[PDB]
Amino acid sequence: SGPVAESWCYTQIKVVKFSYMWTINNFSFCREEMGEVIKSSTFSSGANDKLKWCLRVNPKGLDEESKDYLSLYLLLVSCPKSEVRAKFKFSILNAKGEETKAMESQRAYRFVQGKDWGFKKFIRRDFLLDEANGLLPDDKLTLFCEVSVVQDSVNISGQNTMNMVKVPECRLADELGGLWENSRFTDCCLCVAGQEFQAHKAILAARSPVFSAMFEHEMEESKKNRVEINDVEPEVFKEMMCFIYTGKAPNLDKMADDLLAAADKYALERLKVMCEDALCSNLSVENAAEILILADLHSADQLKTQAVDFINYHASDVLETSGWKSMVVSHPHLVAEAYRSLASAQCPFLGPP
Amino acid sequence: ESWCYTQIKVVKFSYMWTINNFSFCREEMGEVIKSSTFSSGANDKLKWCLRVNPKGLDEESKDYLSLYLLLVSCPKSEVRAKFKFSILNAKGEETKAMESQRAYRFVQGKDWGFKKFIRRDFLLDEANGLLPDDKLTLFCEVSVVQDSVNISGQNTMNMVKVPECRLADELGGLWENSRFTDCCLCVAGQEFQAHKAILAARSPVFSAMFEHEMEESKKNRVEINDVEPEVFKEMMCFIYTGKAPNLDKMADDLLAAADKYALERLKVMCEDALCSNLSVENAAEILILADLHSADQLKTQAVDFINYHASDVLETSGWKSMVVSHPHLVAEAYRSLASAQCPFLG
Repeated sequence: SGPVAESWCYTQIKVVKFSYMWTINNFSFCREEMGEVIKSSTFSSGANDKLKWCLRVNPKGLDEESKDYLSLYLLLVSCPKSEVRAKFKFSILNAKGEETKAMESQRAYRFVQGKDWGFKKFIRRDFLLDEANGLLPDDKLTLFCEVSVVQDSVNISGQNTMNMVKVPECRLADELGGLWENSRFTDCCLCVAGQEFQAHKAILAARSPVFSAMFEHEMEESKKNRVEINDVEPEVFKEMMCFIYTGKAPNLDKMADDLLAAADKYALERLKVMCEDALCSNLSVENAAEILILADLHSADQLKTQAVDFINYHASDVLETSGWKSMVVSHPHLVAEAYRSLASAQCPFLGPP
Repeated sequence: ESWCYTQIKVVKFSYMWTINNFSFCREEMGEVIKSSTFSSGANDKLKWCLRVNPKGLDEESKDYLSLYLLLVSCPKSEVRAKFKFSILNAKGEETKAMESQRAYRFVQGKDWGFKKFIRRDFLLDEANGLLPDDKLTLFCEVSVVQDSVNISGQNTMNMVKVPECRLADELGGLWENSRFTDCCLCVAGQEFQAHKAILAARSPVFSAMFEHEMEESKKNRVEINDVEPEVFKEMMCFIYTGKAPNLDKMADDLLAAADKYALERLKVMCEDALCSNLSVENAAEILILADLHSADQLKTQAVDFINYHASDVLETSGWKSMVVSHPHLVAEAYRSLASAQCPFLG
């Protein structure tokens, strides 16, 4: 009925979920017979670094039980002494990046120092070595795993009192937003592209250091009315004014480039981050060069980071586009950071090739 | 999410060496064979040597010919190398020749290989076509595969921070800094300076007085006397920031100040503060305050409280003064006691 129910509780057995990728070259050329140990890098959750795990796979399964079967084991490197009760599931990733053979453990298994659980007889050697399945491109076996570590109980309690009265929500942005559109009690003109806008100092000085420096430097005594702005056009300046007065950006998508450039010009940090987030969702193969150029010109740190990530991931289809061919001639330094980014992350020294 | 990948790169190299007069060398010198040593690998640091015995070194191996991979010195103490020697098809022979299926760990100062390669009589028989020009060329590519450690990569994205809006705190700081002030608000002699536009946007009473043409005089010389200093400071803070931190201790006078200037949100917020502070001693006082300032919600809540705690409230002095000073408040209490309840037996 949703009657508030006076007191409430919001218990949460939080479970952190992450994965770990492993791919071995020339799987058929290893032949680790009868428990010969091959180790992998110590991998943690990624959300901070508290406990470390590492896999351990035996292509020729140890012991007479898994003599003709692959033995796959998961080992704990370090963790707090708490008898960690966590889930593990293992599956083989195909060439097309789709999970195929899902083997899930039925419980959260207990882990301590030196302990290593795993689904023994994971896959038949006869079926594993069968290349007809197509899961070994270039004789490479890829391991896909999902794990569900749990911290075992953190709960919430109370209160949500009656609250007989009904206070209205804060109307600061809404009512102060109407100040711009009605343009009441404003004093100083603001001309862009021959189009005049009327805005007053205090809000601008509060929400943009650039105008704070510009207005105070002797112009307000004499030249308060007319101010010279021509780097931007009116249909983006309207959104800039609306955001400054109100703190919201409704028409953000249609002007994510010019608005970002203007925010860079006027040092609107939050508006810059909103524009970066909105434009970065528009990332595509065809428009990579332009967004890299825009980020580099306007010093959009997060935008340039995600853009170099995207181009490092999808360079196979971007270079043929004319954007790269113009950017090389116009921006050789951009080519420099592109090569630096691509040549260290994913094909650093021919591993992987 | 780590890109571990356990790169298992193997070091291999090409090699050339020809054996001359292999047919009758056994008659020439015999069994103990010594060949030239060669260096390869990382800048020729690794030492290797390959030679072919025409007959068994010991009595047992006299039957099968020995192709032993002598290794005086090894690259590393731990070398789990599955050595796979091969030939570049001088004739057609790539099966039935002994290829290592399981090797042994190579350690410094130790040599390992295989001593059985092919039958002596069968090899010497020219009918099998295993005598290309009475010479065999070796291409010994040693496949050391112990190097496995390592590479990695985090591969995290995390999207964007998207910092929250700070309009409230920004305008609060603007109030504290008092920059580009347009009008001066004078209270009890003490003078405050605040901006016209924000006041008019938030509080209609301030807005109206800056619109009736009284502009040449009342911009800088507005008199605000019916309010105290602290109440006006708190109300100015609410006007600018949108928060009322010091509200809970000063409810009644702040409600009066809000009532004068029509700030609805602060009015209802003070009503919330007062409503959950009711006591039987001052329920009459709270009801009088709510009715005087046209605060409907607190008025109704205090009336319901006094109805529920009527048996005790009528003994108080506040009610006994309200009955004299405010009769229609008693009329409202009676209405909300009777018309909103009953019948009850009789």
